[PDB]
Amino acid sequence: TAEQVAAERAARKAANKEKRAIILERNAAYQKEYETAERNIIQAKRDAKAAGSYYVEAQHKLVFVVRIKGINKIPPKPRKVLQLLRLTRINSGTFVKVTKATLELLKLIEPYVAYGYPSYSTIRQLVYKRGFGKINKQRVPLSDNAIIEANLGKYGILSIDDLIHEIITVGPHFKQANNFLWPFKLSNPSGGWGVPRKFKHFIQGGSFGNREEFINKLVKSMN
Amino acid sequence: AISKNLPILKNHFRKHWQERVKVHFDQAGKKVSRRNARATRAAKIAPRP
Amino acid sequence: KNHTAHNQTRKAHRNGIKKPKTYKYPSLKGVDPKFRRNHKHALHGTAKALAAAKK
Amino acid sequence: MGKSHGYRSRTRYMFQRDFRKHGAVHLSTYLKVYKVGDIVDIKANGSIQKGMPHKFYQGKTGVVYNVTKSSVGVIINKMVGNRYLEKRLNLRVEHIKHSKCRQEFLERVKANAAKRAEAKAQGVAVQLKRQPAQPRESRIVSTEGNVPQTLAPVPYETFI
Amino acid sequence: VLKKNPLKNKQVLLRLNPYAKVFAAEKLGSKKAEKTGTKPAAVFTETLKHD
Amino acid sequence: GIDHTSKQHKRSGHRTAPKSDNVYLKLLVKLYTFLARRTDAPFNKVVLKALFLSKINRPPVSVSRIARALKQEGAANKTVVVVGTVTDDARIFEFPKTTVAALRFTAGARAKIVKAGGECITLDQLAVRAPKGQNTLILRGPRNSREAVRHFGMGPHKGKAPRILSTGRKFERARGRRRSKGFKV
Amino acid sequence: PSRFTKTRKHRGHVSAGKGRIGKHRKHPGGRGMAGGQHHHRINMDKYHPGYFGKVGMRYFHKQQAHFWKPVLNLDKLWTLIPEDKRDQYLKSASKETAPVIDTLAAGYGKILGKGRIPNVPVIVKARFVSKLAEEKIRAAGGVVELIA
RNA sequence: AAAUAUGUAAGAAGUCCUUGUUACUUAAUUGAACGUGGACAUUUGAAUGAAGAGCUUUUAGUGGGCCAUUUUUGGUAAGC
RNA sequence: GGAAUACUGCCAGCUGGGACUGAGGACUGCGACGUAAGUCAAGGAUGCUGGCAUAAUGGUUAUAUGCCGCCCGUCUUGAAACACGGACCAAGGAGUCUAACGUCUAUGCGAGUGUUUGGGUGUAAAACCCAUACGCGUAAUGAAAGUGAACGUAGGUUGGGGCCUCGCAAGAGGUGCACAAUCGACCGAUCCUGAUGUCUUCGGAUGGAUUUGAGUAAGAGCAUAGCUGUUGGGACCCGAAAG
RNA sequence: GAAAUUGUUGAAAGGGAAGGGCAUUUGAUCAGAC
Ligand SMILES: [Mg+2]
Ligand SMILES: [Mg+2]
Ligand SMILES: [Mg+2]
Ligand SMILES: [Mg+2]
Ligand SMILES: [Mg+2]
Ligand SMILES: [Mg+2]
Ligand SMILES: [Mg+2]
Ligand SMILES: [Mg+2]
Ligand SMILES: [Mg+2]
Ligand SMILES: [Mg+2]
Ligand SMILES: [Mg+2]
Ligand SMILES: [Mg+2]
Ligand SMILES: [Mg+2]
Ligand SMILES: [Mg+2]
Ligand SMILES: [Mg+2]
Ligand SMILES: [Mg+2]
Ligand SMILES: [Mg+2]
Ligand SMILES: [Mg+2]
Ligand SMILES: [Mg+2]
Ligand SMILES: [Mg+2]
Ligand SMILES: [Mg+2]
Ligand SMILES: [Mg+2]
Ligand SMILES: [Mg+2]
Ligand SMILES: [Mg+2]
Ligand SMILES: [Mg+2]
Ligand SMILES: [Mg+2]
Ligand SMILES: [Mg+2]
Repeated sequence: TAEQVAAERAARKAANKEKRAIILERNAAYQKEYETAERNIIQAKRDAKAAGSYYVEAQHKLVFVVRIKGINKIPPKPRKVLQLLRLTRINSGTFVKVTKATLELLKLIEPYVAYGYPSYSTIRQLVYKRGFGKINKQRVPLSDNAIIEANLGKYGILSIDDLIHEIITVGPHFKQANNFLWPFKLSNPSGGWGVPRKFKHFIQGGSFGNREEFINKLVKSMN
Repeated sequence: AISKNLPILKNHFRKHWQERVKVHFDQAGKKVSRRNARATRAAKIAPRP
Repeated sequence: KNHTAHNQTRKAHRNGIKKPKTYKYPSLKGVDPKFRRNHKHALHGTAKALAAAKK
Repeated sequence: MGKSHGYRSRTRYMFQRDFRKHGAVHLSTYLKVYKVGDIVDIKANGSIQKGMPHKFYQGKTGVVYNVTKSSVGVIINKMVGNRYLEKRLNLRVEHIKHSKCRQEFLERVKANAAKRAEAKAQGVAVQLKRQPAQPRESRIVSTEGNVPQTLAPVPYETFI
Repeated sequence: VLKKNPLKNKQVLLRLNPYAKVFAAEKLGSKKAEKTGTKPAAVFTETLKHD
Repeated sequence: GIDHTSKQHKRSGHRTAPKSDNVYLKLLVKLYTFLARRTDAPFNKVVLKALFLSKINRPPVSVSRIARALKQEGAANKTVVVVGTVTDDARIFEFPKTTVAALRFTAGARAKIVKAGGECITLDQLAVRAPKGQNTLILRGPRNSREAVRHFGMGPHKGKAPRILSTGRKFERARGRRRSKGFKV
Repeated sequence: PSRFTKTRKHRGHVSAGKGRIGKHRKHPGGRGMAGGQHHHRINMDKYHPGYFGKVGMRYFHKQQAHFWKPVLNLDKLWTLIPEDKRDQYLKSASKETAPVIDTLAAGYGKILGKGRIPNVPVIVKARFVSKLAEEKIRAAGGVVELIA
């Protein structure tokens, strides 16, 4: 039989406005950082061309992997590697950080997956439309910043843009954020695959392997 | 056939045992008859114990 | 007909191929008996000394 | 006739000495010191017939549990059916050697302790986990006297 | 009870990102780039054309 | 389809309710379910799970075992909790004054406690006295002491007792157990 | 109760739970303990070692009444006094009014020596006694008396 | 002398300092094994995953198999 | 020399057409727009209108049309088979009972437990009451003669749920049941070492042991009932050539 | 006074079997209810 309609109401509204101001400042800083990076890389290429040399860009650090083959008639070693990469059904996808160990894994499961180097627009659309978190062994839709703050806030992530930033720039807590995300369930591509048969390499006019920039077209069609 | 760890049994039932089964259905009836026999013997040999 | 090793690895991997449990303080039977006897006497002496000094 | 499964069957190349490595063995084999908990590899010597392991244990690695007058007891895990069994082999020291990876790991432990103590005395925290190989970073490739040379495919047998 | 999609539903987009308002306001996605003028080198154009 | 990793509709192998039909036991289970849900105490979850067990999994507890536990350092004023039967022992000759909550008491155990100067309460009385389990001590009787564990895991070179009906010199004391009658295993 | 059995649940399925390849037969490896040395040897050696052979000497006309010796341990000795007099013996007893326990009248042959007794003198009547048991009674302050 | 397949390790049951026990061992105050006391958690010693982990009792059916790519042995050779 | 347009990519740019769905049911949350009460497309459909009120929608049923559909049961690696059984219908028709057991569950009492062979009584094969025995359990080990379970807070080490104290709390210390691993102690058998004594051949005190037991170390059992598994019985049902 | 099997009357289908599944048309027949 307390007041309980204005005091805790006002305190909740005030702390909400505080968190919204913090999220707004961090998002502005992130936008400035992205545009500064891309303009600097373009100017570096032009400056090496004017100096008479060749700018060699830094190699990619993140790939996106999609499972293309179904579940029947798989040998045990690629079956185990797909189970470790959490690709347990067709058109399921995940992010992988590029190191030597993960490159050997991708060499193992090459005929059953399609992978490439994802872009910021593809990552933003994937997290915004098909983003699900793993809380208490259940599959929860994100839909709100308080879930991100309640689960991933131990690593300083307190918004969906913070999570997207940690994915796109492979940070110190990529493992924890990427395991927080549930594996993405995508549909079939909306315009088709582009090929008559898809179980050949991408170089041979098929679908599997490393297509490395056309993964954005493929995943945007499947998403 | 011996299987599936268990004690060794020694059930002696290899003769025609179903011709010699004795079921004691008349426990109550024999108790009634014994009490009637005790009472009639008492009434005959009275007043002796 | 005579012999085949078909299906046997699949049967072995159904319930997994497990490593045995390893404990602190293994069994000292099978170790050299001179070491075993002297280790017994050293353990009893250490217990007496800890019960004396350690309150 | 029948099959044979004797104790040294199918070991014709396994127990023979190397090229120009016959005769006696050197004394650093006999002068090495083993302790309970050491990690050892098994490599049998065909010239020493006592204390010889079975052919299954050639190239296996295990832990010392027992030290005797001229021998060492070793634990090995062996796969029997659907589980592992521990086996206890009592071998002569002419058939074993120390594992090198244990030595590298103990040196890594010492260097880790030294680096952590020096970082604490410096005032900073340094990361001690190993990392896998990383992708390369950006660079410039200058063409000062290194103009690119155009290659082409070659015909079949014209210049041959 | 029902999963509403941002990239439609501007209400849910404004709920999840407060920066999208000023992104739309200062247009931020049609960003005019400042003109530079650096010319490629003669060595670059010569090896691109012939050798 | 899904490439599965485990079995699909797999129950937990735990009993979730008593198998008994004792209505007073079900009343106690109702009380302790409410307490374990609405309280933070780790005591109430333990008591509620111990109320589910079966007769071989709640062996009886002797008053000598209770007295040995009360001889612990600082535990001479606590309340003893036994989810089971308290039985009597004549090998003890001196019993302290104490509070013992149990499901059941034998008549000798109740007479011994009340003569020594203590009290025998029930578990709902314990829940009123201490709804969080303050100053308690939970005792369990010896589990692997029944006659059936003597035969569990029998085989060669294991030291277990055989499932047998008679005993004596001519009942399984021959070939298999002596080096003179073949082999000893 | 026949309504709780699995024969009611097997009604409708052909083999009644016995298998379609096996075809449930009369006596699959013999009757009783047949073949315990020939084709049931692994079961007999694994689960019943010691079964075949002889060991020991014979005894013609063995009478079990000659081997009657129920044993009582020392820690259960004071239960041979009734409960009403037991506490007044446990408090008020000396070496002048010590209680007597006839264990043969209670039905025991030998007194064994497991456990501990209070420091109260008692007189024990028995047929047989062990060394440690007699020492513990004489150390508590009593005496063991032999009867026939 | 490949390729493919294969054993082990990548720490808290760890490391370091100090000094207790013994009927073993040393010429010895030396060691060996097990300890007392003290110091070392933001990374506790590569990656990825982990649908809870570990343990026990009891019992069913089965113990005629066949086909395909690849590697093979005997028979000119076969759906031998 | 100055441009444009292709090609590839981005927009938290606008806008038209079509299809499927509307789960939930007082309020509670996150937001948006407004200086604010308020309003809203913000934790799942409402508003307005018409016809008909019965065979109209709908069910059942007999057919027609489009596409698909080999005869069941059984043995077999392999059945639509030119493998075996089956013309049709009704009724009958195949894991039962008992003696002795194993694991698990329920109940009663608990170092004990079991009234029902018998006796007393009765509203009479029921129900009620009871003495002495006896069975199993509370002691093992040895072929036997025989002997027979606390050095100690019924021991030390490693973990261990819960409880106690302190710190706002993770955390630190104390006590640690059940259980798991390990080193000891006690009882019986076996083997080695064999002393004071003695009708001088008996008595065996003691000290040990990479030996051995279905042992001890603050008891868990007995009785009744149930599913499942076992063995003997016609033994799930029907079937020889024989003696 | 069941079924197999048969007779009469009424309705229907039928160019070398009949029966079945999904969906709707046609004919016959029928409950609920506003
Ligand atoms: Mg196609
Ligand atoms: Mg075979
Ligand atoms: Mg298979
Ligand atoms: Mg030799
Ligand atoms: Mg069955
Ligand atoms: Mg034989
Ligand atoms: Mg005896
Ligand atoms: Mg220490
Ligand atoms: Mg079998
Ligand atoms: Mg067969
Ligand atoms: Mg609704
Ligand atoms: Mg109609
Ligand atoms: Mg209609
Ligand atoms: Mg119709
Ligand atoms: Mg067809
Ligand atoms: Mg068929
Ligand atoms: Mg036919
Ligand atoms: Mg026929
Ligand atoms: Mg017929
Ligand atoms: Mg212990
Ligand atoms: Mg012994
Ligand atoms: Mg015990
Ligand atoms: Mg028959
Ligand atoms: Mg039977
Ligand atoms: Mg016949
Ligand atoms: Mg004959
Ligand atoms: Mg008819």
